[PDB]
Amino acid sequence: TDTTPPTITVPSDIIAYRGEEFEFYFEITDDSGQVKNIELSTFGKPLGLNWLEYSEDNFNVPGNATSDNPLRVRVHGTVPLNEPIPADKNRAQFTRTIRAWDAAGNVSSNITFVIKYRAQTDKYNPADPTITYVDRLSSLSPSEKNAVEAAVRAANPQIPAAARITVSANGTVTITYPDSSTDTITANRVVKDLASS
Amino acid sequence: TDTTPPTITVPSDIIAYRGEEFEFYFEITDDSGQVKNIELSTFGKPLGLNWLEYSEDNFNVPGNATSDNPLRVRVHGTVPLNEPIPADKNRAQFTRTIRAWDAAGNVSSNITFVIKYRAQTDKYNPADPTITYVDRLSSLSPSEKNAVEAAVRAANPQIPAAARITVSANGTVTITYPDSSTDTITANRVVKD
Ligand SMILES: CC(=O)N[C@@H]1[C@@H](O[C@@H]2O[C@H](CO)[C@H](O)[C@H](O[C@]3(C(=O)O)C[C@H](O)[C@@H](NC(C)=O)[C@H]([C@H](O)[C@H](O)CO)O3)[C@H]2O)[C@@H](O)[C@@H](CO)O[C@@H]1O
Ligand SMILES: [Ca+2]
Ligand SMILES: [Ca+2]
Ligand SMILES: [Ca+2]
Ligand SMILES: [Ca+2]
Ligand SMILES: [Ca+2]
Ligand SMILES: [Ca+2]
Ligand SMILES: [Ca+2]
Repeated sequence: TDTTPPTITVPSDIIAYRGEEFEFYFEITDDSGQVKNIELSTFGKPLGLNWLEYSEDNFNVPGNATSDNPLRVRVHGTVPLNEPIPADKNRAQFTRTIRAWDAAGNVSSNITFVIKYRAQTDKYNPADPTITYVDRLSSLSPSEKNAVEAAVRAANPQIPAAARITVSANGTVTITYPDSSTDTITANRVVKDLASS
Repeated sequence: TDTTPPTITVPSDIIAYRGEEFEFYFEITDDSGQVKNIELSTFGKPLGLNWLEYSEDNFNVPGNATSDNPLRVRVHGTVPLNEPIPADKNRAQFTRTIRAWDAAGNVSSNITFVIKYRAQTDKYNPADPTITYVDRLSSLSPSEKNAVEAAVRAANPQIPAAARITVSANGTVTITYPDSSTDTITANRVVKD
């Protein structure tokens, strides 16, 4: 008889950014070559993460889980935009457990995986814009602020379109990402006096 | 022998907006059918409007100023972006005079014309944007503010590109024109839950 449960390989460094779709894979094998299903939990208790999803495609099919061709389970979702990040941002993670059944009733013992989530500015590092030349450094005109915003946007296509770029009276740039985290560009790297140049 | 000066028609409503080029026409007629030249002044004194210019095309040509085809003098210019606007609008204007003469040298009296000038928001009146649906009416997200600005811009190609559109936490829209005058679009014309 089959008395050996499936073996699960977990990803070692799962990093998610708030408001951005992410994915990772579990790889599962069984000596029988067949895995019936899995369970994601909090050490046997409810998962408690409704934004976490996975496909049951190819579950409980003969030969779906061999050493040569493991069952690859795609887990995906989006950490909510406003998921709380405490003062110590290392605390921004969820430790959860996974186990799997074979077709003979053997279930593996829960093993852990960790979903770390971070603010969007942790992912994005804005390049300085081409300098906008202005008439008064202490008081930008509406067209100068438009130009600055355009310049910052142009120098940073990798930044999400849903991020909002604002410009202060002295040309200080604020980039506010969809999750409301921010990056700043100081005025001296954004604007210069036109006449002096 | 011609002893009668030309007659001049001026526009009744010359309204210029700060920083934006305006144009208008004088129409001049003489009984001879010919007008030689004109003069713009401040009741005979220097005009004092260096940003105003007019064309001298077809001056002093026979037949350039008949009853049926008057001399049409194109005037244009741009009132300074930072021209101070008096609290009383009846003083937000330049009162000036034009005279003209024919080939015999008959000169008209000084005829008054008035260039009124106004802030850019007196011209612009923002159209309604497509409504943007938001999560919290009292606290818009960055993405929702982007959506709002984009909608206001898309609905208003006639507003200067140089105008800056800002969005507050509650979806109130401020449009700041190049001359720093403003319009406001109330939140309830902008966002919905
Ligand atoms: C509630 C309880 O006592 N559960 C224990 C459980 O303890 C968990 O053990 C994990 C390591 O195996 C972590 O130490 C868990 O702490 C964390 C995590 O999930 O990594 C710390 C994070 O900072 C925190 N995240 C936030 C945003 O605060 C999370 C969070 O509180 C929960 O994961 C959300 O539900 O927790 C720690 O809670 C473990 O020891 C098992 C062993 O059987 O026993 C109980 O279930
Ligand atoms: Ca087995
Ligand atoms: Ca950053
Ligand atoms: Ca005459
Ligand atoms: Ca003619
Ligand atoms: Ca207006
Ligand atoms: Ca008006
Ligand atoms: Ca903008």
